[PDB]
Amino acid sequence: GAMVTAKKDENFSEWYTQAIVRSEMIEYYDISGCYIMRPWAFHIWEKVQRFFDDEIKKMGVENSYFPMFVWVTHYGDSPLPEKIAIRPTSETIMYPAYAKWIRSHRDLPLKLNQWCSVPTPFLRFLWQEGHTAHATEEEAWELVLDILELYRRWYEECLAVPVIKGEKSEGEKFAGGKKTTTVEAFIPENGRGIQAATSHLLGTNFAKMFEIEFEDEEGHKRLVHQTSWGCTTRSLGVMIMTHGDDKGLVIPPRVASVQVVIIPILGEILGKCRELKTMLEKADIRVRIDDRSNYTPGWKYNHWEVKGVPLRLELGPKDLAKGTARVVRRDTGEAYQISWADLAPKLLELMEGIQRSLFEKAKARLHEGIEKISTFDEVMPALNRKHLVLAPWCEDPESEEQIKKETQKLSEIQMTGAMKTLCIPFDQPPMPEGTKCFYTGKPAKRWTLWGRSY
Amino acid sequence: GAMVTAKKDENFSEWYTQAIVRSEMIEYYDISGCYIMRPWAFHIWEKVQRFFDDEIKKMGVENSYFPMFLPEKIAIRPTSETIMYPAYAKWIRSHRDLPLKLNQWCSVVRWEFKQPTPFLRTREFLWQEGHTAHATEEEAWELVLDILELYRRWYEECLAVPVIKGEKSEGEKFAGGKKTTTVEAFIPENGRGIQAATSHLLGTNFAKMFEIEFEDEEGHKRLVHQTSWGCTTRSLGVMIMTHGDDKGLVIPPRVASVQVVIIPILFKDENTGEILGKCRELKTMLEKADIRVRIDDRSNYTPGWKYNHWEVKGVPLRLELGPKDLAKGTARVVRRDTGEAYQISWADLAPKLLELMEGIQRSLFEKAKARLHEGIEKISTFDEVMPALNRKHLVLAPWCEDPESEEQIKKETQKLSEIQAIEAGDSEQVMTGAMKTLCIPFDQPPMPEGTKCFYTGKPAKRWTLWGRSY
Repeated sequence: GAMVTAKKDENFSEWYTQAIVRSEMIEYYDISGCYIMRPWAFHIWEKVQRFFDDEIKKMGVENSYFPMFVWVTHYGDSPLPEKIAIRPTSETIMYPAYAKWIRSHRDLPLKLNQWCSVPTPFLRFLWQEGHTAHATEEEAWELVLDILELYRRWYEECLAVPVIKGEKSEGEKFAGGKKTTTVEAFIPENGRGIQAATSHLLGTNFAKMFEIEFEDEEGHKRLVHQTSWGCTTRSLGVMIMTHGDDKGLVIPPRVASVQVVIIPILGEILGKCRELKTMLEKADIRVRIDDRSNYTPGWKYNHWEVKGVPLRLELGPKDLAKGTARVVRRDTGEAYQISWADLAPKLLELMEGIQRSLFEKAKARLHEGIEKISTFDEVMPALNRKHLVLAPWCEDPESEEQIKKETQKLSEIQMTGAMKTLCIPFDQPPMPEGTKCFYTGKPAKRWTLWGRSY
Repeated sequence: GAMVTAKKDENFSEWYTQAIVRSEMIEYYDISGCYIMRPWAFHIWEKVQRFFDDEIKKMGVENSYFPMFLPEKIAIRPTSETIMYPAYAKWIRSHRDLPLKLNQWCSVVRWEFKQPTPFLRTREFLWQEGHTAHATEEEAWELVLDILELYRRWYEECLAVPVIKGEKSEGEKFAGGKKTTTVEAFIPENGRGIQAATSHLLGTNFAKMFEIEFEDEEGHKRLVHQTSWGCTTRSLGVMIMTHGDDKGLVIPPRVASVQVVIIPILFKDENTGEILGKCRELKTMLEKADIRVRIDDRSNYTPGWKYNHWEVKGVPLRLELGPKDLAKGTARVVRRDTGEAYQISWADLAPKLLELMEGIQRSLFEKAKARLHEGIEKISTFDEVMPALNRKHLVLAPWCEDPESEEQIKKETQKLSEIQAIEAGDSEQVMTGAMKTLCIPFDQPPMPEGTKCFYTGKPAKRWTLWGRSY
């Protein structure tokens, strides 16, 4: 009787917990935080993993395994045993091997990636990270933007979660990198931004510290231009929060463990159900026939609705007589009495329509969750409406810290509560000439998306 | 210009180290032995992983992830059973919940062994492990045998390494389970058997231990019949030892990262662009046939350097194209396994190369199978053991399957090993000289009535494969 009792707009954290637990997605035990990823979510992880892996195989990225863990001048001209102690990161492990392997320009580009594995689930796990080294900065930037587009496709085309491409501020970018691109998603229930995925342009900063030098065509020793990117299982959690409802989970059909479940209504109907399942499995459709004995049909309805199957198929005596089956979708309560012959094509059409509907509704909520302001006195109401803000900014690093401190102090009205830079979006609205910064008053530079975040 | 200098049948350990390092499929990181797995070997691991995963997904096995707070290479780590089987008991409630089939692909790196061997005896490896629970013992045993057949296909159809299916002795099986099946491989250069993969019939012991019960159709609470299996990157190591030669590695074309390497022959600054463009269009043509191709147009190295480089890396086929071959409209394809050269027209390149590839794979398999057949001696009495062991061979003997007799034989063969005091001008890795049961093979040779045990003299039960092991 796994039935979600908490309401999504009321008790959001308890709703998330009940949704991820009751749907047989994860399983806790007594120690704090640790959980087990049951197949219901690991199938989604696999699907997105296969997508990203094939797409980076096309780009020439090769997978590998490095033994990874669990300031300017000194870290750089110090030996590797001390470099590991100072910064025990994946860069300190990988980039010495990069310096050993890279010697000639014909050794570039070097593209490596690894899928690694080692509170609240799916927020703070499995992930992937990749590192590249190129001969020029233009090639590095091209690869960074390609990976960011791959992340946009990961979130929007697979999980139906709309993300905003942008550039991180000087305070939120990678510490040693030159520039950091990102994609951002929005959770309306708490009105908070979240970093969906990240992609960094490291440049020659790390090549300086590890002496990752190469000889070009003219025989000149030049530094490589490195990039690094990564994406975690957070994509699952976001995908859980943007589509679920009070009934439970709603999983987009492109990543569903089982896309359509066939429920009998209670002799020959079981054979006809198996025939329909064999017919549907041929057309790429993932089918599971829930032929439980004692469980009532409504119990199975609630079970598969909590699990979040996009479509469920009912076949009863009247359905067997009139020649049609009763399919019902999960995002909305729309039902369809459809013939057995036209089952597979119209079912996959319904699946694509459900995916597009989920993405479009999430994009509409995203657009409704952003307020384009101009002066600072609008930030506190906009934040109190569970919304993000898009304001003109001069991109002064001190101003960001000042705004965060003041917005945290302006939390008199009873995680955190401060407002930080989500990103400087690539899609920049037009900036009038004399436009001033929304906080300092200096000449503004670009439109920056701010808001509360995870 | 990294060449493999050690002879494979003279300095086997040095040969293995040179072969894995100079082929750019491994990179040692520090003094402890910690190493990086480079894409040249990770591609083979990805191929075998894709095969096994697609095959077990047809069996209804679903992938999952469990963290960390005989099973082959796992004499370390915090155990998988104590983490999984509590959740298994919490999940399984009725026969409707069965059968349960889970699997996970994992990787680990711990403090390295004393005198380690990467992709073999090492505390750093990638692997997969699966666990199942069934209502009956028959279904569980059938799944065990299906997984063992999948392992046989993993080693033979993918890596071209012949293996022997069998069951472990009472003293060499998973002590917690009921019966432990296995596949065994043979290394002739040191004459040692090795456990390629394992599949266990755990039975109801862990069901009792973790209270994993279920209600049947009538209502009685019964125990589940559990199985578990696993396979590591050790396969790669075996695939390295089985097909490698004095020149370096020989990778079967099915799992090769690069199947055909194109080497344009360019002398002087004349007719270079035409040859390069022709090599590029040939690469595109071959890629249109699902052939993995790569062109080595590096000018700082001569053709001989490239030959040795891609021979050490183990590319099964290389394609030479000079200006004379540009004129004749043909190319010279050299195979890595035997070295035989062929002259093939451009229109025949893709079909003849797909054919050469299959031929090299089958030959790679058949030669190793012949070596395996030649490394096993069928004996009848115990005084035949130490000779056959000194010939770096295994033995197939009739045995009564007495547990204490196996320990007696281990101690006796260790006492009779001798020569444990002369290392000449070439010291290698010293392993134990005792002989133990590798497996009781499924393919049992016929047993004539009245056959006595080769050691105890008691009535012999079955043919058992003994030998020195890893």
